[PDB]
Amino acid sequence: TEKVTQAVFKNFEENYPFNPLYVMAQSGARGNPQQIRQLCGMRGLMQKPSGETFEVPVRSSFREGLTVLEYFISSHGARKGGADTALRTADSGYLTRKLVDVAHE
Amino acid sequence: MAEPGIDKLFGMVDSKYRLTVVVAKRAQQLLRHRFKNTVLEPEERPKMRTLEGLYDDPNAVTWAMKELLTGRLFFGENLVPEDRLQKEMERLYPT
Amino acid sequence: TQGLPRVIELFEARRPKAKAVISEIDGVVRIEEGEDRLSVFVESEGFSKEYKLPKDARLLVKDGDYVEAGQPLTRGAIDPHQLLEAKGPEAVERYLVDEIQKVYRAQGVKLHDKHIEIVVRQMLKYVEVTDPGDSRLLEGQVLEKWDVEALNERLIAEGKVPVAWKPLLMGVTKSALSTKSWLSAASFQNTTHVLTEAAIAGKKDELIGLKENVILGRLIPAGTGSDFVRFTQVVDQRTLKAIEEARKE
Amino acid sequence: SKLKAPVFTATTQGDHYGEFVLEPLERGFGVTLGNPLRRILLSSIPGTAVTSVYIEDVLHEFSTIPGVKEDVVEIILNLKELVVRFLDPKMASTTLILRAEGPKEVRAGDFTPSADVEIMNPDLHIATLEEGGKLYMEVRVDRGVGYVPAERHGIKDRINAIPVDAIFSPVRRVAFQVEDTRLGQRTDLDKLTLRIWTDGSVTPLEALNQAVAILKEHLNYFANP
Amino acid sequence: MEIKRFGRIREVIPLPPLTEIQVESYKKALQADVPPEKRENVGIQAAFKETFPIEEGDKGKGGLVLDFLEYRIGDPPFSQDECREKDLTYQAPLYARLQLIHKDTGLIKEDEVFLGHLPLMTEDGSFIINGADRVIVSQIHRSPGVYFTPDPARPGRYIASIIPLPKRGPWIDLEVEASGVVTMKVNKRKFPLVLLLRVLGYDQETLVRELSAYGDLVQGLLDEAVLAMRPEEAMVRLFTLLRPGDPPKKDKALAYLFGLLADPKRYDLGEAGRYKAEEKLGVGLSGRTLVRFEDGEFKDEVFLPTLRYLFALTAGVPGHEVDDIDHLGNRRIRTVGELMADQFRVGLARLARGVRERMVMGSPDTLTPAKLVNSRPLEAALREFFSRSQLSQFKDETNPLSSLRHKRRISALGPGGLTRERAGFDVRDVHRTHYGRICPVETPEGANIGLITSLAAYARVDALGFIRTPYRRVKNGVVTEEVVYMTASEEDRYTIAQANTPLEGDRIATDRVVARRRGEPVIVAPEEVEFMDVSPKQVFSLNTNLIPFLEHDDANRALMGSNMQTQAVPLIRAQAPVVMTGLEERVVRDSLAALYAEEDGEVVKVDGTRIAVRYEDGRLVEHPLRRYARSNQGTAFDQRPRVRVGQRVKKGDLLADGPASEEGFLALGQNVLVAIMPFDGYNFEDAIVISEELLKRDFYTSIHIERYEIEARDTKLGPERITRDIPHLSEAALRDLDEEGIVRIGAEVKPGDILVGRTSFKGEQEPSPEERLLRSIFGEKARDVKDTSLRVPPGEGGIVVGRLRLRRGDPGVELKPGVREVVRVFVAQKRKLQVGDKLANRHGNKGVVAKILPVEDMPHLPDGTPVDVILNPLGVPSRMNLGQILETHLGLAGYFLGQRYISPVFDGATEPEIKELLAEAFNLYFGKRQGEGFGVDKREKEVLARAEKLGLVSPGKSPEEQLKELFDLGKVVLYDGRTGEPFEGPIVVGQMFIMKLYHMVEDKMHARSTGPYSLITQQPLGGKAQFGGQRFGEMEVWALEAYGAAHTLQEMLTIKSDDIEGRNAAYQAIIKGEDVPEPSVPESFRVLVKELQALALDVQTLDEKDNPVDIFEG
Amino acid sequence: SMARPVSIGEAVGVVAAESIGEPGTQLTMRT
Amino acid sequence: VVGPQLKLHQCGLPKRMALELFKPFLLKKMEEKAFAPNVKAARRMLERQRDIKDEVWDALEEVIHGKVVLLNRAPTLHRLGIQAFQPVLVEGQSIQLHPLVCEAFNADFDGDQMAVHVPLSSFAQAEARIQMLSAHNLLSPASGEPLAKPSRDIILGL
Ligand SMILES: CO[C@H]1/C=C/O[C@@]2(C)Oc3c(C)c(O)c4c(O)c(c(/C=N/N5CCN(C)CC5)c(O)c4c3C2=O)NC(=O)/C(C)=C\C=C\[C@H](C)[C@H](O)[C@@H](C)[C@@H](O)[C@@H](C)[C@H](OC(C)=O)[C@@H]1C
Repeated sequence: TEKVTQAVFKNFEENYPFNPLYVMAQSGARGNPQQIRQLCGMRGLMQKPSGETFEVPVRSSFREGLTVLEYFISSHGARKGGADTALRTADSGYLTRKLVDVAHE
Repeated sequence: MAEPGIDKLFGMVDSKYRLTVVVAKRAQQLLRHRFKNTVLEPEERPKMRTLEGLYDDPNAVTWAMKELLTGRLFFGENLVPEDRLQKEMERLYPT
Repeated sequence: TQGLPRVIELFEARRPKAKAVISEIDGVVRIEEGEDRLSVFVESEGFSKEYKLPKDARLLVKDGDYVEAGQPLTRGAIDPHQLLEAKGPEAVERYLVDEIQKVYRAQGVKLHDKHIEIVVRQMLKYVEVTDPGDSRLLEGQVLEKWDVEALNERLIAEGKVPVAWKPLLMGVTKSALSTKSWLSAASFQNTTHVLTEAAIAGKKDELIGLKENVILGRLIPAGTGSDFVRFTQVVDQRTLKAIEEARKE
Repeated sequence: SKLKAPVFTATTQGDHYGEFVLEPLERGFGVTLGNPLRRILLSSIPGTAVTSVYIEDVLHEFSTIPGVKEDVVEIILNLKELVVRFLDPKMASTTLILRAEGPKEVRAGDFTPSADVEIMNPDLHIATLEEGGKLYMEVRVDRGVGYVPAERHGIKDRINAIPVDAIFSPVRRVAFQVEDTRLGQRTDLDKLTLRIWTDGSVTPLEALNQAVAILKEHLNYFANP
Repeated sequence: MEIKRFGRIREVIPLPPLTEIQVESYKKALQADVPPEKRENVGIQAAFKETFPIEEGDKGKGGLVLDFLEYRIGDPPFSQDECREKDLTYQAPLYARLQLIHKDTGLIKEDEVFLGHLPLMTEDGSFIINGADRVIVSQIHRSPGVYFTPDPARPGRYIASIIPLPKRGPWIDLEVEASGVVTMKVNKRKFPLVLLLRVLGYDQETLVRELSAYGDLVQGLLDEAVLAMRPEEAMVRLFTLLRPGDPPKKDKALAYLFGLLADPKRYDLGEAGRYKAEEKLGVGLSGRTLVRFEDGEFKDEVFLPTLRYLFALTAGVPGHEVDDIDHLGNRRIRTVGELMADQFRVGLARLARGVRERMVMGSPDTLTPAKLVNSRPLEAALREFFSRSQLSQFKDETNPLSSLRHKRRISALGPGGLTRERAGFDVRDVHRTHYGRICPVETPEGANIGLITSLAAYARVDALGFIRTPYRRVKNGVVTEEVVYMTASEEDRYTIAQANTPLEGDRIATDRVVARRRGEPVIVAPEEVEFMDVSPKQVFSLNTNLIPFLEHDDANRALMGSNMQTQAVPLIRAQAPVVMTGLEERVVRDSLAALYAEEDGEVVKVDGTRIAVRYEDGRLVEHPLRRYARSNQGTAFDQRPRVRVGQRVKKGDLLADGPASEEGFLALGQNVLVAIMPFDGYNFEDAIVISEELLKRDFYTSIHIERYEIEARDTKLGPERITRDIPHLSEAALRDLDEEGIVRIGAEVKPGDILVGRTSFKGEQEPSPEERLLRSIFGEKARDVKDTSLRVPPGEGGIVVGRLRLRRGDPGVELKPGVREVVRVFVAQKRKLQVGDKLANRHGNKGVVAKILPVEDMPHLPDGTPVDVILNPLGVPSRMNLGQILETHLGLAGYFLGQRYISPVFDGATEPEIKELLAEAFNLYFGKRQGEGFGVDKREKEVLARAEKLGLVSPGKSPEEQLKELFDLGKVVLYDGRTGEPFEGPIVVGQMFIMKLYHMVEDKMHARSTGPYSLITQQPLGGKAQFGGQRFGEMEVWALEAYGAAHTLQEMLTIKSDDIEGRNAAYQAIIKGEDVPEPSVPESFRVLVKELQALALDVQTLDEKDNPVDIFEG
Repeated sequence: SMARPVSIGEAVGVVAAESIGEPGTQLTMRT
Repeated sequence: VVGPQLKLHQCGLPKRMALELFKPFLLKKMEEKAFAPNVKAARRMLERQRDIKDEVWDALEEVIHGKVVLLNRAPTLHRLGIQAFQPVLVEGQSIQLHPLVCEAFNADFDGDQMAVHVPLSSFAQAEARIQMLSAHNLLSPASGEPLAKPSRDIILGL
């Protein structure tokens, strides 16, 4: 996985230095290496919903679209992360509220 | 192009909030005595632009800030008593 | 534990998950029996401490190691309660800060130490009594409420006692409730009791902090509302020579 | 349609650099006017600049004349920064003679004091020579249109003379912007501010007035045969 | 426009009827049309048979039995619309026929008895409950059986869970404690297990036989020789411990319950209770946990072999293993029918209690049926459910897809099955096993994420309520025509092949075959295989399945797009998308939002309000078209005709379109030409730029209807009256109200304008003398009546579409006590786009309109056409919604090639195919150019040159071929309308489907300065002339504190809320032009002091030097 | 954050709480 | 909505909403500036269904002049969830926010709304300009680093 990435970014640098995706992600515009390499390279190894790592990697890359199973195995992780946000968000500013109380004076 | 020379203003005071407290009280006295209070009057007075043009800038706060950076004004922590600073203010056309 | 649970765990200042063992005294190391039950000894001539470890214990000291009092022995979290009473309040302070920033740092945030420093200062704000001066010897009192009753009952009106105290590790929320201010103590769940206890005793507020003042809708004691600034008056030049013409009549 | 015909202010410097504001304007005509003008401004305002230089003793675009501290390029570039205007109104081209003495600083005014030609910016650094200073010059000045560089024309006069970049366009910079002014209930009417930058020769108001005349002149051609 | 299909894999079976869960359940719980002899348990029949042989106090001794015989559902008193109009539950009278028996024998078979009213379903899938449509959403909970699980409170231990069908028995837990003791838990009471065993004749020896072996665990079962003695004496001490107060030997009374008889514990009749425990426990079982009445003793059935299995699991046999409380082999669905029948069961068990009390009272020879039956229990219990249970939703009506979605909704929360919104994490996670049963996308974002979910497309709920998926069977090599819907349980046994797998005719095509088995992906021999997937669709929900290039969409953005579509407001010029997944025909059709022919015939009457059709014989039907109605959500759903007066009909082809329907193809928004580039910060962050040309074309414009209501009551001071003679009012005011006090049809109604006039009495004192002398002398005589009308809320309004009136006593109309007459006025609006509307595509690209640009600006193609939306690219690679790009390219082809497409999920368009279409499309777009006598103008070149330097174009090739390449690549040379020049570097341009969403700036946004403050709280709320104030929350307070904002904060707490004195001083001051107030003492301080005093507690103020100061003096 | 010394009056206690607490928005809850 | 044409120190503000927001303010202004004799007759001549005179919008602007509004969005997570702006009369029904200010506010133009408050005392007004003005608050109070800094799209160009 690491070599596809570090050589998707080799390509862009050496020919296509002004590629949108590249230029954006090299400046501070948007994007980042893991994102890019999910678009152009390979999405890589996937974790099951129980910690274990699926020993068949998502070989595909959005551009060349991933597939049913490739899609499904790489969905468990999407949720035990999208819940992470929603469980952090729902607690309004619980920590800031604790903090404001000890300190305000 | 934010506020009329705002960095030069902070420099006058010991604490940020002083500038805030003064700019208030000066606008406060400025407001009451229909602008007949000015220390900058002549052609320094702040102005607007319209469908006509060049009419006095209504914002008292603005005035205090320009008035303050001519040095002319004097602010203090405790010199001059309030109970006698209120009455003596009615000297050249009051409220 | 890591992430946001850990940040709470520190502020709330609780016996953490994975209570990594710390040597009570300094001496030498003597790990023994890796099979039945596993235990690390700390020993010098004189003292000899025996710490029994879960086995699953990820200790990282090899045998015959030299060691320092209060230094971790088993890896994982330090119970900042065990630390306080075994290395100091100052020493505890520097641990907490260093450890919270650790999370924020490793996730990716940058924010000043002096921020966390301020809160940790409050987590220590309190002290318990040993041998009192004009109260009962069990009370939990604010550190600089019993500072005027320490090196002032010795600076002028000397006598009785300077009052002996011990530091206490209040956990942020618990350091919240125990405030001099009935006004703010009220907002909290049990309001009767505050108002009960407080009324029985003369209890004046003083309205030191913010919450208090807001409760009564008074003008916040900070910024434009800080005594240090709020009293500033402003006068004009022509107006100032209307005081030279009127203060000697 | 409603409303009224607009106001044209022009806060001016006095030679180079002019500001111009055609204020209240229908939603769009800020660009509908400012853009075509900008174009013409930097592109058709007839002017006059250096075109070919011969200097005695050795040629080429890259060299070093002994006794002269600068090098052929810094001379050639300095040259380009020289402004000059033509009095005799049917003049097509001229040549300029420069006689350079001993240890001295050579200004643009140390040129030949020939009339039919007033040197607009005579306090220019041109070049500096040390002791035993020999520099002879013959530079062609020419009437042209836009920016026509040395690569295209290839101005011959001698065989040791090197052609220069021709910046005949008294405007050297043009920039405009179109914000939007309130007008009663309407908050979104266009306000066009043109900003011109010229040399000595032609004033900005002149530039603009020329430019407006040009596009006005071209729109005419659109008339049924 | 013509249609181009894509991708291989043909579907062996069409999709199930979709509204199945809903419709087909109730039906079979309701057994409405089946001879009352055949009707066979579960549903209404069950609940009946469950309770009915109702013996009297002292069974079969004092006479009186009463038993069930059969039930009849009636004919509904009112029409389906009549009910909605007059706020009624669309119901039917359920009478039950029962016979009462004596000790001396009576055959009193009372001619039916009213048992209460029963609500019933639409054809649609939904209910009507007091007007208003409703959805009974189907819930999931743990399936009845025996389970185990590890002790989370006790590390390295195991509890033992016994679960019966819900509201039919309690939770029983065995749990060996860290103290030897074993303890049975139940009814939230915990007692030593032995007791219950002692009752089942288990001696202290037979325990050492069946339950020693594994460990010395029996140690804590045995040291209680305290009670291992007498069965009857055990029964008592248990009775004592469980439900206390009354300790004699008739414990058999209670103990019979959680033992024999379908009283409580019927974990199963022939269902899982046994099956499960016969497969997960120790084989061999009947019906209830322990069989009681055998010959007086209590015989064991489940309890021991559980206690056994638990014990053989703390050391235990290999193969003895903990249970997956998450596996969909232990998660069942409770369908409507099941929940209604469960509530129907509550009714009876209440009527029975009532009947039991009355038989005893009355004389046993007078009592008949009808004379014993309550008819209020059932009526109430069924009423309570449909109206008040959390599982009874309103109805997502925004568009026809929404409603559909709402039916196949699966919840985890609610009643009985009770997951609080403050629980679960793995209960949220997508389980391997959701594959094909529940969508792994299409969940809600925050807070509910994981607990609310949608049904997978081809999936279906089975007899006992587990979801089943279809899998094709493979006879080693061949791929059969036989499909099998199987359990998530009956699935972990086979080597299932993906549908991706190729097939030469009807057999496998490669030696390395992709497949899952027991979940994890495995590559397998063409022989190894045991089943196949029917279609990739199988895996996802409907809305998911609506996403063209799902392949190349990152899962996370795909969920947003999977939603939002729900939020799509139906448009005037609805239009199905230029690129589809096929599914759009059927979603419209199954929603029944659209009309369709009945039996191939001929059309005869075709106008705005009717389609009538001469069928093949069959008589003649006229079908009325619902026209400009109003959704539950204000959506405005209406039908449009799509057939010609006189033509042969398609056995059932579209007769008339729905609301989001264009020619029977789901049309949730519009397709439009888009540029993918930044503008001038106008598409910054997520904002969108609109070509006003859209508005001109009445494109994104939608109709919305609001509804207003006003009542009339009597009170101590008189009746409120819906008059038209409102006092103190111009004729200008009343200009529009009929002789009644109700607005006319088709009035333009502005904010403030009178909608319904009405007059309360109100007796605010009695007019003082002197001021009657003048009132008489000058004429204008005193009045007994107040204005209190309706009037249009600030900002609302539009054109008055419909009025409606229900007065007291009207035919079937009952309205709440002390109220007579209700008026409803409907107002309609036509909307159009606006700066602040939300637009989104199916790939999850949301964003708000920030700028409508006049046509002069806007990037335009050389031929002259400008684009319609400018979508910023920076919002692409961060999210990985790459499909949205793919979809635009084809849309460029489609634009010129003039066609529509069908690229289904994980089986649609492939790049080369799109590129070929593009190549084909360019020869036309430039075919035109060169045919109309043109080509490659100086601008295009300027670009092309620098374009090859970028590295997108082939150096060496001619400007023409250079253009083709660049085009084909989905890009093209674009011109800035503002300045005739181009943007250097080509821009990707095409047609894109986008929807306008639920939320509009129109419905958001208010401004308040001063207005109605409340007479309760004394802060601003209520808005009788203008809207109401924004709230300043605790977090905003901290911020003001964090600033130095002393006063700005103080202001927000005094002169801007309840501080009447200074609140008013403020207003007065500004009116005058004085520098606002300086509120010396804040009211809220004075109010504090006092509320305290009224409790005693001195509370006294002190200044600096420390002498009482005083804050009052008023 | 005027990159100066502090002015007396800054209610830092609260600036501390926010400062520490806002990035807790991006702090993982999964432990 | 995004407001790219405005200076760092400026604001969105739908004229209709700015009109209601400052209404009392505009009432006396309508007295002082001639036209409308009674303060009550003024309220009449704005209320009267709709259709406001050119001469009034002309005035609204003369009231607004130099005053600021507090904008405020969402979970107010630090002081910076409240900033101060000189309001600019605008076409339509959306407050338009400067693209730089988004950083702090953590607003996104995908549906977010903001709320707006008008301070009244010259104090409050001073207080707002001097201490909370968006353009006076350039660096983060957490870590002296720039909070109002070039971003996403501004960086692209550069
Ligand atoms: C008694 O019904 C209530 C139950 C409360 O009790 C309680 C504890 O049990 C609930 C159950 C059992 C749900 O299944 C549910 C739900 O599926 C849902 C939301 C919350 N949804 N929103 C998410 C974002 N948003 C901006 C607004 C709403 C819920 O809160 C609940 C919910 C509860 O809270 N929704 C979703 O996630 C999805 C996928 C779609 C929603 C679509 C529309 C909007 C709704 O279906 C409309 C038509 C109404 O049906 C609801 C409004 C009901 O309100 C009533 C009385 O009509 C409500 C469910």
